[PDB]
Amino acid sequence: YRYTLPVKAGEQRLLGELTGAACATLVAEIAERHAGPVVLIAPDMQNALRLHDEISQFTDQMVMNLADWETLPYDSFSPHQDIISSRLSTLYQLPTMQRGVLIVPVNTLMQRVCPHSFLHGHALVMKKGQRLSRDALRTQLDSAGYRHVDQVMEHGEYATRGALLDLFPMGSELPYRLDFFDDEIDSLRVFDVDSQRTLEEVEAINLLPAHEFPTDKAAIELFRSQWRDTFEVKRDPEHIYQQVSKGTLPAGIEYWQPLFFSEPLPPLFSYFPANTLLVNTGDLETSAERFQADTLARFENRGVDPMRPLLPPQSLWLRVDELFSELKNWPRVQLKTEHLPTKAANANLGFQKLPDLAVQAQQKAPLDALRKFLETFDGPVVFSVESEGRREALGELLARIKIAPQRIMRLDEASDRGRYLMIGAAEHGFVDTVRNLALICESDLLGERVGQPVVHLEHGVGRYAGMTTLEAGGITGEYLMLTYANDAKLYVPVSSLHLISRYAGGAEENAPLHKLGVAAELLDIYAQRAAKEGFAFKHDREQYQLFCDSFPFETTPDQAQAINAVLSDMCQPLAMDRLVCGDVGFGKTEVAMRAAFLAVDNHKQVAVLVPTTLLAQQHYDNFRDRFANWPVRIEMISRFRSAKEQTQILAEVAEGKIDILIGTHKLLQSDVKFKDLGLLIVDEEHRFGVRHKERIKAMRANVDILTLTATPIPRTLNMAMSGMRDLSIIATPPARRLAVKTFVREYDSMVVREAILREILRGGQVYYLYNDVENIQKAAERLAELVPEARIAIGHGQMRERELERVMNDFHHQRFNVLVCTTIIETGIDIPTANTIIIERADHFGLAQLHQLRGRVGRSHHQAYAWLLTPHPKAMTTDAQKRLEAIASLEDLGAGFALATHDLEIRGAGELLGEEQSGSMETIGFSLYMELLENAVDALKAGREVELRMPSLLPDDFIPDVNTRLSFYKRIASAKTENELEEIKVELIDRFGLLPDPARTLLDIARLRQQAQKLGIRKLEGNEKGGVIEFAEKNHVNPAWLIGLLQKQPQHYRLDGPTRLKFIQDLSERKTRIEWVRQFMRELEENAI
Repeated sequence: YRYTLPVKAGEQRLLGELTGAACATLVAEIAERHAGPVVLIAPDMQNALRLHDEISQFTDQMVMNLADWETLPYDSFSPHQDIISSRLSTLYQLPTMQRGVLIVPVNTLMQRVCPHSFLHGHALVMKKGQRLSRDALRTQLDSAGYRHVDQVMEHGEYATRGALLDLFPMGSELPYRLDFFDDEIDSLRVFDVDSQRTLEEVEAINLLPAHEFPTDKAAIELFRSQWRDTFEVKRDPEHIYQQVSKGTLPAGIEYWQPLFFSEPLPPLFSYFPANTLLVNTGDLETSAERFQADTLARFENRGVDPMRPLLPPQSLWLRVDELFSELKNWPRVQLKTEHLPTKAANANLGFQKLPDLAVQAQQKAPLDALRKFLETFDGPVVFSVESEGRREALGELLARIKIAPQRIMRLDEASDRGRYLMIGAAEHGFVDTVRNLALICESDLLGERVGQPVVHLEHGVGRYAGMTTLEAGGITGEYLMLTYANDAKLYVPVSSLHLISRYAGGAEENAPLHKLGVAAELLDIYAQRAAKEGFAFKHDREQYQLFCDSFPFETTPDQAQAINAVLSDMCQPLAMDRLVCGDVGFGKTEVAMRAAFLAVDNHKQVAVLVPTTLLAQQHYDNFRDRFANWPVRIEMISRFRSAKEQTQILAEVAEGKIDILIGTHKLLQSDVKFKDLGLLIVDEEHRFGVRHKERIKAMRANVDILTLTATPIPRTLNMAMSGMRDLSIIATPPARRLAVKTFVREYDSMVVREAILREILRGGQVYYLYNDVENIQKAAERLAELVPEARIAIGHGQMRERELERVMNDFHHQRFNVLVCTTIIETGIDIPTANTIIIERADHFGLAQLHQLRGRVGRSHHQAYAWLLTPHPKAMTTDAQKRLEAIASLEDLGAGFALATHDLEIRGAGELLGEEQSGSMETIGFSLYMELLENAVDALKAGREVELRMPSLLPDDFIPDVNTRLSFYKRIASAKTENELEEIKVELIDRFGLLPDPARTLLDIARLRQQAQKLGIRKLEGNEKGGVIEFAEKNHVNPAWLIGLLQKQPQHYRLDGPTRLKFIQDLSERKTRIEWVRQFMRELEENAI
């Protein structure tokens, strides 16, 4: 094609011009026409994973990585032998492979592996008619290195029961049972780890050794001999000599691998088949050198502690000279993104970078660049979307420019004038000018980043109050007198004028003055919701089965049980009030998604409420992905959405066309009116408070409230445990969640650097919580210097939305590892790749907050740490010590509920009938609460703007019971005549006596609104400083008289807009404001036309 392939001893083939996301397609092309393996030598482990997700998009060849030890050179952690099973297995198939791509970083390629005589000397194939005794096979496995257990579940274990020998080989991912008979294998049956029953029978099966070093007694004797040969022995039962002599293995024993063989570990280049074709990326002379330097530095730093000494780095890792001498034994194709000028063994491939394509809502036409680019491109263009739901997010996005991309499976299918789309992890696009093809990825539509007050510094802020003469012991001196708070006079000598500075806050008339030197509403809501019957959802079996099939996991028995309880409760006439309190990351969201699917199948406009914008966006993405194959409309509302589209969303929701609306506190602002609400889902309830939780409940009395959380606030936890609300605990798998490690250390730069470098070398991402927007810029800048290897961004909710959104989006796409963040990431942002969180100052954080932050790491098969940096402990407050010792005391999966029940009964449950969820508060007992609720329910069953910034209500001391209060509210608000308002007033006086000031203000506000409704003033406002009259489209104000008022008092009447009239009045008193407004409106209506 465009270039030949290198087939010789060590010849090179340098290809240039390959832009981003071009090396992947080039590797895919090479692997499809080379009759042999391709070993892709990535320059960095991170990059390797990237290619593993890109090449697999463009080809069908077996693209697989080489599982490296997840630890660090000379670390103190085992490789978690499961990974070892993924490593030996490859090493067994690697000498004999004919087609496929094997991806190795420089870190793993520079490592040395076992001699392969341990591979095909400890590894077996067992057929049906094997004349091998029971004990012979048992000792065979024991010498191989298997562990004798009785409940074999994982890799490298076997169990025996008489004639039933069941072993889990490291060749396959499933165990097998032999069912011996007469010292012969009768059956070779695979049995499940969960059901313990046979699925089928395999004629021949392969098994691999437990570890990468021999473990039998002869191996231990050889290890001891090599140890006494190389190092020196110390009599101490933790020294890794007398610790391996006993029989157990130290933590990081894998770096003492050469001691078990008595033969040098080959460079792994012997493992490649005869004809491989190494494909490079970036450069190796730099990455290999950096890895060698880091390994040598860590060997010198850790070549101490004579107990557990370290081997030379040349006995475990190839020298860079050895690596680059051994790379000359294979042909190589070097993919680099630069213009290679001209020569043989050198080619250029037109892969220009994509033109300026971006989307922005600022202009009238957002897709201007796209619409103009797709018109003037003669060749094909293929969009690349990472997810299936994302495809829709890009399919209706291109519908505005009248283009429907036909989907293709391989890039070769692109016709000449074709707009196509494909799914894969491609990040950036290109313009292959050679065939005039174009690839446009999802990130190529975003672009780049887008009486005078006086201050005296000694004391504070006072009010200048003139000059005075004062005697001071026979000396009369002149002073300037300042009146601080509480009329405390301070006399500054006129000579000392320089400490008297002018106020700088721009609030000369709003400056401070330093000192020198709910039960009813909640009861009624509970009674109303417990009085009537909620919607009885209708459940479809097979149609919901498809939605279940859409889930790419298996619900763990506890998550499935919570799901069943939720659906069973929704399918009842009673209103569902439930809690889903399970530990973080255990699939809590999916239960809510299933409940939402059940509700929306009956057209009930599920409403999701999350206490942060990032949760809103993440749940929007997740819900859109899951519901990417149903006729359900999902929309997000928050401050991120513009003011022009938020109104559109509200109109759509009120119309009844958006069936899922995910929103922050905006959902409770009284302007979010649902057409037909039947399901609410409050996620992370412990960051809302009682008011926000029942605000929506009051409007839709019988809505079914689903409540998800990990650490409930004590009030709602006691409420659930006492039976007021149903409870569902999810403390179980997801399978490969791993026991987030907790370390409570005093702050240290070396600790932070070590943790960040450990995470970076793993390829993950680090959370670095600072939680102070003022100094977060300085903190991130300082961390950038502390760890130059890391890429650092800043993320918090106090910067502009278009910036925070893009920064968080970039963090998803691995554009940087460390993200110095505030507590905005405490609410449940998933980001599976992030598995190390560093809290700079954790002393001042609640147990719930600390556990939630610790729950952000992990979320996957990886081992995740959680460092909680603290100041010097004596400086910490006692409660900080208690909370830190409690949080570090509980490091287990499912511990989020024990911690919640500790935070309750340490802080105590709050007022059950009121606010203040956390605290003793001397709350009323549950027996009393149920009695009052039943009493209110029974009493209710046999039943059934001119705002002036002043209280206008019926106080509790006026009308104790709630139902009477609500009835009179309805009667006053619905009264359409002053006569009926007077009747209500007389009824109030008859039944309760004197009218409090709030009651009289409410009644006269009702009267004023009644007058204004007839007149035409839609919104008459007032504050202490004045007010605004907002007339209607067709008001009844006499124009000539209005102009007369304007020209007689310009200062008190100013038209600012078509219908907004600002009046400025020093309305200090509520009564005076009421009467001034009364007379203003009266003189208005007398002239009404």
